[PDB]
Amino acid sequence: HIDQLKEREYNNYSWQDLVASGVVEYIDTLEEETVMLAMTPDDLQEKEVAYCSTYTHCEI
Amino acid sequence: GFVGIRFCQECNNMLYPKEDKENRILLYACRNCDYQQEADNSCIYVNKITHEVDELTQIIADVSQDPTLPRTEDHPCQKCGHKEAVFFQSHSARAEDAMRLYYVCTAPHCGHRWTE
Ligand SMILES: [Zn+2]
Ligand SMILES: [Zn+2]
Repeated sequence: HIDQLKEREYNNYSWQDLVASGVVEYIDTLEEETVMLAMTPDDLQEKEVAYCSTYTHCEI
Repeated sequence: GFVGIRFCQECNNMLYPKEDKENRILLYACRNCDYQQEADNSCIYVNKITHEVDELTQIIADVSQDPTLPRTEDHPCQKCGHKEAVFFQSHSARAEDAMRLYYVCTAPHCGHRWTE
């Protein structure tokens, strides 16, 4: 996805493609209360003291 | 012990209690209908000042499949003996003073719950 997006502008690739591909998702304030949000993808998932290990989403 | 509502047989309405003065027994009459039935519990009302409610009776087995709930491996289940298990406080208002956890097994077809 990153490679296909970095070559945008030139061809035709945009955010709608990411949304349709199933990588991002719109979570509203009422649903955000029932998801294990994560701050960064790398730091908060490697392998350490078992905090939750059940992250569902991750912020940009 | 507690007392539950028992509806009528014909009109299906609330049955109020009645102390039979003739036979000296407890009856449940109907406001509208004239139905009668001999009682068996010998109780009418009970009040729980301390409100000693067992939180385990409110907890459900579906809590296990919660993505935003902690899990521990040091408190395995009893019946099935699975390792993974969840834990959480009462999560109910009017908590007197206790953060005692309520461990629930995290595995299908078990739904067991316990406390330590
Ligand atoms: Zn009746
Ligand atoms: Zn179990």
